[PDB]
Amino acid sequence: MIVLFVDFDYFYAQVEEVLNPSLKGKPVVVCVFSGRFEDSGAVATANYEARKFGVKAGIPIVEAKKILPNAVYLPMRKEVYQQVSSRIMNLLREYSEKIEIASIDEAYLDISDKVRDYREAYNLGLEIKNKILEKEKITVTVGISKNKVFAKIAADMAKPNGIKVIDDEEVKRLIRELDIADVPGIGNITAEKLKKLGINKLVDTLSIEFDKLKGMIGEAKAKYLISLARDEYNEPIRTRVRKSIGRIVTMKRNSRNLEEIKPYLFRAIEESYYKLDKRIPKAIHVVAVTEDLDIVSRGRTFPHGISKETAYSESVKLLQKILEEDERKIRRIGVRFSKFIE
DNA sequence: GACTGGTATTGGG
DNA sequence: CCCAATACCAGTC
Ligand SMILES: [Ca+2]
Ligand SMILES: [Ca+2]
Ligand code: NA
Repeated sequence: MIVLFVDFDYFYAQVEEVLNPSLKGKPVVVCVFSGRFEDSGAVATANYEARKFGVKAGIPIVEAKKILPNAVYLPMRKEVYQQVSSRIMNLLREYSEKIEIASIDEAYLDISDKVRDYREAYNLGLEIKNKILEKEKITVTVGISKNKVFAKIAADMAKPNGIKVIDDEEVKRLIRELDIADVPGIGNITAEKLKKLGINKLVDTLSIEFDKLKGMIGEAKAKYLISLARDEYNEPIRTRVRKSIGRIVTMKRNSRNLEEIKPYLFRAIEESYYKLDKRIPKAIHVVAVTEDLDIVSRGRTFPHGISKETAYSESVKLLQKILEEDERKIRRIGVRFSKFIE
């Protein structure tokens, strides 16, 4: 197999530079303004300038405006970003019908049948970079390998405005030498569990008892990591079928008052039914994020489809149940639907 | 902040 | 009860 992964460079900030040539040269910081007080929220994307002056994704807007107050700070236009994103995906379709969109700024292409080797893979990568820059004035980073995981790591190594091949020999090396924390799907918490079991590199998963690994990180991760380590991972490039669909929103003020919370819950439900489109769910869970950012949820599965009306009615009973059983103020509220009708 | 997927824990016909 | 249903834990972007 030959896989080509495309990752748009510092996407949201870059798109603002397109829509406003002026931002040329300026550090640019796109934020999620949560609306709870002035500058409440976090940084979504920071361009290269902002980064070298110590600004990065996921830090508070205020903590960022300390570290460098000089930068230009903008708000999300998810919809505008989505239009650009969607168009770029359509351009990628031109190069391969076997596409997997992983997020608003990332996609895999299976080009096993569109090229013969990595020399030609690299060349097509350049065509893609040219074509996207030409149509959308957005640079991307392209990673190329024998599977999805190593294609993604290639791009991580080559960011920004890059292109990289990890060949069969570099795969073997990385299996032994790549910090396992840098493998997609492995976060700080898993890395720390892995490290205490003596597992710092992919290859290490081959010298521990499976049951111990599975017992510590669950079966899916253990198998995932082992199949990579044996150089046998080969999941097809295919857009994944969602098992749940939902929405969760931050409230402007923390609360336990149903009549304050409902508007948010009901909007979240309505937008969830727009996303559901034609799928009818049989399960609903109401999810509350408390004022200390703990996550509580209550749910119910029905023996039949749930209409939006039923969702409204049932959501309220589930929110009441949460309010009965946890005394904290609620900060975010939302819902998750699942168990769709075949 | 806003999502979803996986799974240890749990309770009801 | 013990397995489908929970209500968490976790990673990503
Ligand atoms: Ca990305
Ligand atoms: Ca990116
Ligand atoms: Na990681």
